[PDB]
Amino acid sequence: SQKNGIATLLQAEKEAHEIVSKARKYRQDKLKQAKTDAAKEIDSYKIQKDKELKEF
Amino acid sequence: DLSVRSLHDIVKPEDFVLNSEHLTTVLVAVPKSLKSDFEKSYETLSKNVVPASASVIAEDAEYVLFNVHLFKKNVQEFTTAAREKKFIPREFNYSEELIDQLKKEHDSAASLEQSLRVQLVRLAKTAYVDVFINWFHIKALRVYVESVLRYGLPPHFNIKIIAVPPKNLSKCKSELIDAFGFLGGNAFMKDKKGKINKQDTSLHQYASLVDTEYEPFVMYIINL
Amino acid sequence: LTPNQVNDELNKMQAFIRKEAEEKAKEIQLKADQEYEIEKTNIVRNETNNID
Repeated sequence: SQKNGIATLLQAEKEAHEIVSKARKYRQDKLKQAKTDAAKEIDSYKIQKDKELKEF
Repeated sequence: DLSVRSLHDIVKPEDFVLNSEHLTTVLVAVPKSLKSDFEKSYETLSKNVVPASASVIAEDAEYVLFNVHLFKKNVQEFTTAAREKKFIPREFNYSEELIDQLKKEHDSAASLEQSLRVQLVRLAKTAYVDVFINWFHIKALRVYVESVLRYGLPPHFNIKIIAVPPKNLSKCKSELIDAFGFLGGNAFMKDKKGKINKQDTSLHQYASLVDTEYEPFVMYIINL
Repeated sequence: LTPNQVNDELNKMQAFIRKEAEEKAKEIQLKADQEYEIEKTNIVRNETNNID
């Protein structure tokens, strides 16, 4: 029954470890996302100051 | 014998699991009486103990060596629980580098003793001859210089090496003393025999650096 | 040990394996929500101060 118990559990272990791997993936993308979605607000804010300057 | 021993030549991918980090393997060194006791207990030692893992991978006279697989957090509970039952855990994981280095230690140690022994037997034999040629060089020198000190002139001496058959040395030594002894002393002469080595006294050591008993003519005794 | 006990331990063990992975993965992606916000506000706040 030794290689019956080990096997059910090894299948679980590779599926478990892959779920953990998915979360780290998510976590790396969110940190990239931060810079992308911050970069998009800064360049809209820039031409907004310029608009009220060019009126001035 | 298990008390420091961790196995590394009986590895297998399923009797020794560690490939992620969830599962690990703890080995338990169990006395023979206690073998049944382990087969019954193994599951209860901690929670999450893998089913039917308890098998004797190796066995010796005093001890039977088991593998059990379980979850890593649970290894602390497992080990303490094992020691109450009066087993002795032996900790070995299936990290790749561990298995390899212990195996290496056996091999590297056999190769060091092996090479060395061949050079060492050879080195002594080669040393033996050289120190033999050198021992006789001093004696020849020693005897020559001494002869000059005791007889004076002529500087041309009649010199021999006499092979004595084993256990006739004492009888040989005496005969030489009677004949030739008068030359180096007609009163500084007594009968003597054989060679006795000591640190009780310094007498009877036949030497020109410590006080000894004066021989009536130059004679040195070589024992092989 | 006996066949009833070995199936009883088998269901219990793989319950833990997954559960630990799921729990860990949940802390990991939760932190990811927090880091996105802080660092996103910092990147904006820093450069909107330069533009001013």
